[PDB]
Amino acid sequence: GAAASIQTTVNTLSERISSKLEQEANASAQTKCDIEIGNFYIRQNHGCNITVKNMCSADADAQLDAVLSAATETYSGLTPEQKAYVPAMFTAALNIQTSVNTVVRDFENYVKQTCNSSAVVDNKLKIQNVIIDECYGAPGSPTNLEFINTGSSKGNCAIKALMQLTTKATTQ
Amino acid sequence: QVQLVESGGGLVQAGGSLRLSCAASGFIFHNFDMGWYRQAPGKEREFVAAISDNGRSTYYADSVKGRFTISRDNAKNTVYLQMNSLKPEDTAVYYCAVAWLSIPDLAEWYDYWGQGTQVTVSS
Repeated sequence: GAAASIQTTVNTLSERISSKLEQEANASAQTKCDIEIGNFYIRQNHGCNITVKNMCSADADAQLDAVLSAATETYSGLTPEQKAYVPAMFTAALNIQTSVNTVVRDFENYVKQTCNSSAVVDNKLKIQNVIIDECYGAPGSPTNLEFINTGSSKGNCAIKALMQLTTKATTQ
Repeated sequence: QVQLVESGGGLVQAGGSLRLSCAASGFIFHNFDMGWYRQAPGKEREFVAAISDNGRSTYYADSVKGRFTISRDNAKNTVYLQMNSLKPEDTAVYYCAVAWLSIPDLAEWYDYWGQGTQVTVSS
């Protein structure tokens, strides 16, 4: 029942992203994507179904603080006995300070500084691939990860930070 | 175990040309979108060029478009930055690294960044 807490958290997370993107950005499954997502590999894929849904818009900053929204949301809606496990997944995924009561602000500072980096915001390769290191699954049950696409390099940046924090929990 | 290595740089008079190379070892390169980036003294890093894994899609920063050309040899596991019409404003440490969305671990991002080769274009 330990796995199911996380898997549910990841499916809750995906829902909140594909929603907060159409509600807090003008995103639609049929909108055009400035940058498409050609391929999604996992280096060590031990039971993680990988899917790429394009939910693209044009306002990247909204795409960004909207995905910020989904994360802070899926965080506090968790048990504080579970929100207690996020600080490690921070250092594990992003080699950054932990904390269970200031972590929403830690992710914010990172993405507001990384996804806002030129090397990130200014790379606009129309076909970009996405690659994660390790991702795991419950013995009978696959972790189902959807790489929602935004189209703008900024947006897809924030998506990937979360995918780190999400694939860094699947370690269990 | 993943090592990128960048070579080809030096001193060339403005309006000159240089071919920059990046040897790749440690991973399946043909799988990897790659980029050239640069960092000058005082300025933060700047995106310059981007190649698709295969090499069919590319992208260039607005201040190098037309004068720069990124490329790859998936047989030799190498990325080239053909640099023409250089300007003293291109003087910098140049880095082939992995495209960000295509970095496996954001906690060890440095492993997908080379150490650099320098280019001093003079008046």
